[PDB]
Amino acid sequence: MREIVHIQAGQCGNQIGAKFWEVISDEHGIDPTGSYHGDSDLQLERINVYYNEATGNKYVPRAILVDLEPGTMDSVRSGPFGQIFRPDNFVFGQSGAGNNWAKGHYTEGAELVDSVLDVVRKESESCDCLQGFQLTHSLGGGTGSGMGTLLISKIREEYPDRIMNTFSVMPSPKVSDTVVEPYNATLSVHQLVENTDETYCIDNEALYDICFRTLKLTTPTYGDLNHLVSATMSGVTTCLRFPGQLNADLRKLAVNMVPFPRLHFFMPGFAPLTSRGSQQYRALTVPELTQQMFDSKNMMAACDPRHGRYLTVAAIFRGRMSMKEVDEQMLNVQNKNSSYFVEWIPNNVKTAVCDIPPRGLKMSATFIGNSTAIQELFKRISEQFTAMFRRKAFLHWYTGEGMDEMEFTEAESNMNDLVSEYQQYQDAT
Amino acid sequence: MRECISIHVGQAGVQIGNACWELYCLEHGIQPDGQMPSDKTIGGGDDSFNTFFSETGAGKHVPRAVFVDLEPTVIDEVRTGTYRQLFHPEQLITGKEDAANNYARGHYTIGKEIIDLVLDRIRKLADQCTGLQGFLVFHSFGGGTGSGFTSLLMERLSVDYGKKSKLEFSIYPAPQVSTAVVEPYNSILTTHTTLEHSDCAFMVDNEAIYDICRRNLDIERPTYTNLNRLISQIVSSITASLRFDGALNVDLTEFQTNLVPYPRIHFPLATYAPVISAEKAYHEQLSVAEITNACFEPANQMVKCDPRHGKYMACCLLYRGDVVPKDVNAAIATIKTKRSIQFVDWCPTGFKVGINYQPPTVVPGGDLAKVQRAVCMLSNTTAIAEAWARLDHKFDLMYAKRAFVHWYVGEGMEEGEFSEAREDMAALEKDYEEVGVDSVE
Amino acid sequence: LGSNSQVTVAVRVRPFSKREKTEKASQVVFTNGEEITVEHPDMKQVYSFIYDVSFWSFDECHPGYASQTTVYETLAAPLLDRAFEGYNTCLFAYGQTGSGKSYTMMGLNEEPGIIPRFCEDLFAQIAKKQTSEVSYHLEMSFFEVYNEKIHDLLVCKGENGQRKQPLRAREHPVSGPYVEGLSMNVVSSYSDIQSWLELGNKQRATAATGMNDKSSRSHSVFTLVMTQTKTEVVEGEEHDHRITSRINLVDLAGSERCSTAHSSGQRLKEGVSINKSLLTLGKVISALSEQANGKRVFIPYRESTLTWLLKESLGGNSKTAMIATVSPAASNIEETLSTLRYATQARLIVNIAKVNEDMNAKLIRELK
Ligand SMILES: CC(=O)O[C@H]1C(=O)[C@@]2(C)[C@H]([C@H](OC(=O)c3ccccc3)[C@]3(O)C[C@H](OC(=O)[C@H](O)[C@@H](NC(=O)c4ccccc4)c4ccccc4)C(C)=C1C3(C)C)[C@]1(OC(C)=O)CO[C@@H]1C[C@@H]2O
Ligand SMILES: Nc1nc2c(ncn2[C@@H]2O[C@H](COP(=O)(O)OP(=O)(O)OP(=O)(O)O)[C@@H](O)[C@H]2O)c(=O)[nH]1
Ligand SMILES: Nc1nc2c(ncn2[C@@H]2O[C@H](COP(=O)(O)OP(=O)(O)O)[C@@H](O)[C@H]2O)c(=O)[nH]1
Ligand SMILES: Nc1ncnc2c1ncn2[C@@H]1O[C@H](COP(=O)(O)OP(=O)(O)O)[C@@H](O)[C@H]1O
Ligand SMILES: [Mg+2]
Repeated sequence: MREIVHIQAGQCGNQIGAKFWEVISDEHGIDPTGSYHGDSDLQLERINVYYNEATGNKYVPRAILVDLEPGTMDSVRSGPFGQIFRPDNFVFGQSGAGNNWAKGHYTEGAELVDSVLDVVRKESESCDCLQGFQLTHSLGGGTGSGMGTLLISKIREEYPDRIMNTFSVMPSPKVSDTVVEPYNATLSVHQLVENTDETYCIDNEALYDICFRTLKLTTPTYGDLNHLVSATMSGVTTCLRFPGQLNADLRKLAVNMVPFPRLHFFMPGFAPLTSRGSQQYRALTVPELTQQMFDSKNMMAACDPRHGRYLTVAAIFRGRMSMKEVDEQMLNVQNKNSSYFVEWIPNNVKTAVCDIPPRGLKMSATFIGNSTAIQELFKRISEQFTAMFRRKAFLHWYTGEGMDEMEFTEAESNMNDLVSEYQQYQDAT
Repeated sequence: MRECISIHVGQAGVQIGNACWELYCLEHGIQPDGQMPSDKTIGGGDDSFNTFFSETGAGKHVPRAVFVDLEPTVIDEVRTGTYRQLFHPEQLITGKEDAANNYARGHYTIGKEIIDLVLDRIRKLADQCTGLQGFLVFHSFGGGTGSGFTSLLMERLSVDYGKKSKLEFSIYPAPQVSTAVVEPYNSILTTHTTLEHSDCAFMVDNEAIYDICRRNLDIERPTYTNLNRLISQIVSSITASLRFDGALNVDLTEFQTNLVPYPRIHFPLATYAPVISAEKAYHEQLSVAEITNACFEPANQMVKCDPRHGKYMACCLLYRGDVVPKDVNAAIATIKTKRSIQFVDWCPTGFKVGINYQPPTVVPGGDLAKVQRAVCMLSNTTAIAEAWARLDHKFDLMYAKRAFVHWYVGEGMEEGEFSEAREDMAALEKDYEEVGVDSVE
Repeated sequence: LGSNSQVTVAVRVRPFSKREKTEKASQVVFTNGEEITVEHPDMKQVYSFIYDVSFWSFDECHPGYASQTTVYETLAAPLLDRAFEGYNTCLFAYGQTGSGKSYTMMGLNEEPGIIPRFCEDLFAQIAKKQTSEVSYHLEMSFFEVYNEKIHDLLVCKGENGQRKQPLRAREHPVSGPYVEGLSMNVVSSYSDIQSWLELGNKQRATAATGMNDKSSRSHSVFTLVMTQTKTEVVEGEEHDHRITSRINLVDLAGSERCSTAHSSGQRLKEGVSINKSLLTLGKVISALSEQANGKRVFIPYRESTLTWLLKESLGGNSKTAMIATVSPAASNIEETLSTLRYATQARLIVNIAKVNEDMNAKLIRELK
């Protein structure tokens, strides 16, 4: 049995994870009490992946909840699926980080992380075989960027042979939501790059465009954006829970997707997304999904993959399909658009197919891609970063908590080198 | 849980405080007698939010506030008004003499004999908390109390409590309108002292609001019972994320980080866009864009300082009510597209956003209308250096002849303290200039 | 930076082992003096390689026998000359398991390696040039890499079930990478050097395996810092011009297949880590050899602590020498070929060495 630990840090991770447990609870037929009210039996064979069992045929999710303010947590408890979480796994404090990475990593979060790890060490030992960890957080704030990367270093040292799969919201290019995004993200990227195996880069600006152009939602709230991310989180681990023709897992996706140990930042996606009124006008076929998967405008990364080259991509399908229709179509993409694919990887596409689709769709698809267009995200932050650091714009709130100017230069060099390591593979000579 | 102490000093503080707790009681369902009949009708809930109101077992809800004047008149309105049964009777009216609009009186002579009580009741209030987030000092430049007593107090709290946010909400002196001859001195004196202890001082001038109420609310002859209701709303938006639910919550240490680049330029402004009458509540949509653009209008600032003569460093936008995030992102981009709004080269992000789901409430008898969404802006601009210069020139004109000085020496001040405080404001005038110089290589 | 110092490569053929005598192994590596020929035992295909220097310790009485002191006086002594000139210097070993890298560098008590001769010759040269004009200051450190963690060899541990306190690496903008917290000890004489070396080698991790009963299961870096403080003809302060030099002498671990040296657990774990580090080093060498041919190439320094801390030696600013160590047994012909290929690929590396005057951007800059 393969099992996963979920960790929800901050206001962005918890508001996502709550929908993740609101989505997963639907595929497995669990109601908000923790009781099973399903129809099929495949909903129970591998329930041990995300959930643990209880006395009266009740199922408690193996989730961990972390923040530095109680507001995020009381929303979960006072909500649709609040009761299922183990109340001893709501870990929190007071006096939030203040969008200061220094406060989440060194000063305040350090006084709370020991309680967090004890909950981790309990859940992990209750598992038969641990596969990996699942973190949902945000870059741009203090808690998710500081308290998250603090846990990552600790879990990695304790569990170095397991996968650390990290879902992360990156800062947008046009409009910020904090002033100190580039300081906090650069310091977080310095830690993720060294202490993860696969991290999925999500951007809120792209999710607005997806809701705008495809779903035709002109008043999209955060409950809808997270309703997109939660899908991708489900598609990745589908083949650990349901049966299929050609199986896959987190370690198999990593091996194919990650050629070098540092280039593990991905641009996710999900199909088939459509308007509620334009669903009875398209045929749901595998080639309809591939056209939607490799579309520049269905990526949640806010980077144009047509400004680079795909190093290796993946495609996790779900439903009754024909493997000729799947492999023939992934081939047509590589041969047609040969310039957006690396020359020294003859087949840049891994595949996976599951026989159990989502609750109300004949079939679904999930897309994971590693491209050199992520260059634009780390390059953009560095220009913001150095312009602020060249004059020490907001630095005196970070040094005041026990940081030096040296630690900023390290995060800049490592980020800038990664920018070149991706750019080393954009030229064809 | 999250708990803040509101302090109001002097007359400009109290008459604002009376408007605030008028509002805090309505949003939470509290009557003036401290009771909450809804909770016994409900059987649950913490709507008696322990940020601003402590609760006893008898059902009475007691506010976390201390305010003091050094004259007994204005508090005595409260000890005999409609809110007497709400407050703790420990309100400081040890004000047998006033500060006579003298710093030297609120900092020394009658600056003491009253402070040991003030620190004790605060320490009692803090000992009732499961965690503090900071202070909220409401005062006014120009007086002796709001200038002197505010400084002595801010000094002591920086020793006993230390690293706790201290947010000031002060009445900045206006360029033309003024109710005193010796305002320039008192402002430069406490500004010198409060600079090294405060973290973010939110400025407001009474001259801008007179025009806001004129043009927007269509009040042709307002008084301080109107100016102080708007100021009550600016504070509610700042402190809303500690009481009610929301999507993007904002704690008090987040203003300290995003709006204060360097430790000496922590003088931001404020405003409130959808300030409209009941009649003009019709005829308008009041979307996120129309409200957000108004906050950048130079005519709707609550401080008389044209931002077009300077550059923006940081801006925190706090939304309330039925607001969707995409509407904010689309709007903030529209502002960065407009060329009359120049940001410093070293701050390409510039904007912070905060969103809440509890709309504003309407104080009955008021001039503001009921709306579904409301916005509060907080900005740090280089234009305010012009206002510091006006005060320094007024200072120099009437200090070159040593006018009104013998009233300050008569209380214990030295002739040299004026210089020591004029030099620190001449260094501040440069730091605002050094920041605004675009970089080169 | 008006120079181009080519990395100087050497090769050393070790003699047959106990294991390689118990198994009746043949001889497949030969020399004709300066070249090195290798033959597959199948009589199918022959390869030849050429290096700047080549040593032959296969048999004591053969012609061309390059003993321990001859290897020293051929490779390490010029590095001491450049260290006295004012350059940073590096000497690093390479080879498969049991090739004899620890022997060639440190050696045994009755056969001192390169380090106990380098430091001794250094102190001796100082004793003849410690005149009134110039003084000398010497610091030493000796650190270890084990499972990608950094350890200090020149401290006396506490007593616990865990007494390997790990340090961390950092990147100074000007000086490059370094180790935070490393005990740098001021030295006075060769006897103190020897005491510290004894302590370090007793602290270094070792284990019995199927190819080395005393195996070198951790990378080891020996750093000397030499500062020559000289005096100009001055009307004022004497002793006013200093030159610094760092000497890095590096003994790395060998590849080691898991099936030949069959052992499970911690041995397997540290072998895996060793293998990873060696892979990254190979990538670095190949990338630098491709830089030498005019292509735009990215050097993966950051993928391992070893290359990260040796960033300034494999390239950068120092005069570098490599010592490949090989075995003549036919059973290890593939690993010998891989080592020799990486070694001859390393000859194409070019580093920009400069003198560390500590006077540029001060006065000698605009003087010249
Ligand atoms: C049956 C029904 O109501 O009709 C569809 C529907 O109208 C459409 C528009 C749905 C609907 O999509 C949305 O409304 C939506 C809005 C914001 C963000 C994301 C989705 C639907 O919600 C999506 C939903 O699909 C699912 O329920 C999947 O199980 C989904 N889980 C949930 O939606 C869910 C259910 C209960 C509680 C919380 C979430 C899922 C996706 C991936 C992996 C596992 C599960 C379905 C069939 C529909 C609705 C409900 C309208 C589509 O959604 C998906 C998953 O692609 C859009 O295209 C599909 C299918 C339909 O076209
Ligand atoms: N906005 C507002 N400002 C006020 C109010 N009352 C007084 N002020 C301002 O206070 C300034 C003068 O300082 P005071 O507040 O009177 O000084 P003080 O704190 O009372 O100290 P004393 O004069 O010694 O009693 C004037 O410029 C007024 O604009 C008020 O009710 N609302
Ligand atoms: N997708 C999504 N992102 C969010 C949500 N709430 C906050 N964020 C992002 O999270 C960041 C805020 O940082 P946060 O962790 O809340 O700061 P903190 O509360 O001090 O730890 C912003 O950059 C937002 O873009 C949400 O509901 N959905
Ligand atoms: N030239 C040589 N003369 C004598 N013995 C040698 C020679 N080269 C290697 N050896 C033997 O090889 C063995 C292993 O050498 P060592 O340097 O420990 O290998 P490793 O590379 O594993 O550290 C030593 O016991 C040593 O006796
Ligand atoms: Mg008064």
